[PDB]
Order: sequence, then C-alpha cells, then structure tokens
Amino acid sequence: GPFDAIKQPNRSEEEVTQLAEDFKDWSKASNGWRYSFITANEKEAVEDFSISGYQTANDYLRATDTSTWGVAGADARQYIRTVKSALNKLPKYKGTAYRGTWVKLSLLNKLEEGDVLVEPAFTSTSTLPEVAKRFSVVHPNSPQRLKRVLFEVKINQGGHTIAGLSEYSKEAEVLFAPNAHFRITQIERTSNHTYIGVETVKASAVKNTQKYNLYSGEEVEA
Ligand SMILES: O=C(O)Cc1n[nH]c(=O)c2ccccc12
Repeated sequence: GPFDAIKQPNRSEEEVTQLAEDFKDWSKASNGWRYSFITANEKEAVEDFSISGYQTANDYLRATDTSTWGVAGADARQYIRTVKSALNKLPKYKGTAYRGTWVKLSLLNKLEEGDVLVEPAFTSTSTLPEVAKRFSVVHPNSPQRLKRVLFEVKINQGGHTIAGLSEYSKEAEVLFAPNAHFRITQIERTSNHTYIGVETVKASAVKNTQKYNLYSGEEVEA
C-alpha cells in the first residue's frame, strides 16, 4: 500500500502527543559538541520559528524582489542567518518524515520520477504524518489551481531536528535550510490528492535531470 502511512486514519491524540514528546526528548539527548556553541539569539529564533518566525522568513525567501521589503528586509536577513547558524548546531535526523503543502497543478502535471524539487524557503517536515496533514487543509487565495500534496520524505542529509528547542509547539519537526533539493522517487495521483515520495539530494550532485522550483513552478537551470 504505497503512501498508506499518510492515507490511513490518524493515530490517537495520546499516541501522537507521546511520540512528539519522545522525539523532543530524543532531540535534546542527541545534542552534540556543536550545541555547546549555540547562542541566546539562536535559541530565541528557533523557539519561535514554528509559530510565527517561519511566516516572515519564508516570505522573504520566496519574494520576487527583496529590495521592496525596506527595513523589514534587514531584519528578515538577520533572522534567516540566525536560524541557519542554529540548525548546523542541532542534531541531524535521518529516516522518514512528512510534509503537507499545496502545489500548482501546472507543476504537478509535469512531474516524473527522477525530477528534483527545489524549495526556496525553509523546508519544515514532521516525523508524524498526522502533523503534516494539518498543513494540507486550507490555502490562501490563488488564481492558479493548487492541489493538496503530501510528501513522504526520505532524509539522508540536510535535516535537523528543532523539536528539542520548540518548547511551545509539539510537531516533531525536522527543518531544512533554504534551497533544499528533493529527488522524486514515486508519485501517486488519486481521488484529487497527490502523494509524492522524495529523497534528499545534494544540489551539486544533481546531474542530467530537470529541477523545478516547488513554489513558483519554474524550471531551475542545471
Ligand atoms: O512550511 C509551512 O508552511 C509549515 C509546515 N508545512 N507543512 C508541514 O508538513 C509542516 C510540518 C511541521 C511543521 C511545519 C509544517
């Protein structure tokens, strides 16, 4: 049953909450020597990323022209740099994670196994499909048709757990720095939903395939 971990009914609140707490505990217990260099500003930035910080950071990273942001752009650049610095001091996660989002139908209709998807913003994922699906429920106004997409992400690089610092949100969250690349390993289009299996890949390792910007739908040059 491909993607049944996503499709199937959700586990109970008790189980999902316990799994998220275990993941937070594991994250803290996995802090390494690099964590001893984390700063107060980095902790403040990561701790509030999931509730509000990601909204501004990801808009800046998706902006067509950042000179239009004025003074807020300087703040956004500082925040992005701080979160990226913090991430490299936090434990890696490898294994499977999940991401719910909305993607342009016009891009989805082009996608094949082996294509590479590039996320210009930070990429937020959860180890829990229940949490990922929560971000597939509504979208803001769009003149282009958007479709619900549930990603099953095989992570072998790039992902770091922020769950140890996210005291105020128990989402079992694994975060990627901006511009993360994901190679499609399987696609299913069924009952108006789209399920995509992807594997993390290093940008410099991507060769002789087609890259697409996941947000804009535009081709990304080799
Ligand atoms: O990028 C976003 O809009 C947030 C987000 N989207 N999708 C997810 O699956 C997810 C999981 C955990 C924490 C944030 C998220």
